[PDB]
Amino acid sequence: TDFLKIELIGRDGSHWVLSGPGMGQQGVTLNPNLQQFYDAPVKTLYVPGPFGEEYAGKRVQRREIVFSVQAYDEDPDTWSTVDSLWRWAWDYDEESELRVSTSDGTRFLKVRLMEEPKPYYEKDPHITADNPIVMTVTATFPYWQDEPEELIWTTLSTEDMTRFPVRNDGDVPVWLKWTLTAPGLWILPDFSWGNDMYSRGREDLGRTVAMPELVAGEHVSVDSDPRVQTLIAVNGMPTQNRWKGNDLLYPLMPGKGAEIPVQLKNAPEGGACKLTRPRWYSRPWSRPGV
Amino acid sequence: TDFYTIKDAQADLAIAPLNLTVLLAPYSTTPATTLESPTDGSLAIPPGYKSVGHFEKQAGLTLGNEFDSKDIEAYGEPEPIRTIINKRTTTFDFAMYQN
Repeated sequence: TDFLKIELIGRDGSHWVLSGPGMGQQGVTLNPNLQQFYDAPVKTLYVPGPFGEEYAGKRVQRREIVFSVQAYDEDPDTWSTVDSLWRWAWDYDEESELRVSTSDGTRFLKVRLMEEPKPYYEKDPHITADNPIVMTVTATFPYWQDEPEELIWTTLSTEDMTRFPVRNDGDVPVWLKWTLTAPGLWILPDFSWGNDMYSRGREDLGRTVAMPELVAGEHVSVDSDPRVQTLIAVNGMPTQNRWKGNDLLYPLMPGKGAEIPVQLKNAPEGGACKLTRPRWYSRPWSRPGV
Repeated sequence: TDFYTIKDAQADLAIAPLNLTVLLAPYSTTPATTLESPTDGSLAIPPGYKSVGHFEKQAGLTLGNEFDSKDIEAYGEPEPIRTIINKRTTTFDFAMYQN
């Protein structure tokens, strides 16, 4: 259909249109009955309670997408070429992109081979030259993503302050990334947005955390993502060591957004701040919500 | 070669069972190896075989051959390479009149 277009960018940069307009131009089409593709798998926890069990929170699970493709051509030699190219477009160590484009834009999922593919029919595939490949791919990050929004603020003043416009249009919280130049003392927002995950949802409404003073050449990446360390110095210095049990704790909650303040002081040569905000969605397509 | 010579069809080889009869014998009777008399090539029925008399004309006698077959197909071939006839069942039926 023209309302939905599914593409794959392989690990080698190959482009395949598996469904939608232009499907099968590269020889590979998408078969029906694809599972764990739309909604992010979330499991809920329950503890015993007075009336049965009480809700105790949710945990999102990694995606296990099991789907199938047809590799087809009129001649067995070119079918073999197409089948080899399709196999080359995948790996276990490194991930390939899977884009879904609809009237709500284009959202992609990074997927890798969970196990070896199951190709061909019961007989040798050169007879039909049109064979199915069963793919069991996995998404370690189960959220459908868009291109992250990047903002740059550079200044030549010793002391300066700016407001970054930030907004979470997705249905899941996102974690902000900062890239701060050195030297200088940076103060970054860590607003809770009403999140009671530390019982300080409104006490931390305007929370700002002051990063440690940076020496020359100590450019820092400050990622609030729990997967990675918060402070990473580009030169290998232990910048987190001089930070005294303080941290970025709060993601950008869905439906929330404001002009978050970033302050720079004691910067003899000015400074540059880069803000990266991810755009995570639980579905390949969804209308905006607020 | 012309078509008639290639065909080389003979009508005399068409045999019509103008008068048919069925003879049954107990299992202890020595089986009939042939019905041709060794001395003069006449019709010789072994002792112990007794006719069932008249039977229906419209029904006739029907001989049924039933084949049980299995298809052997190879991995590198689309059609079955061979067929095996596991067994061949023979039956015959007719409608006897006499009591």
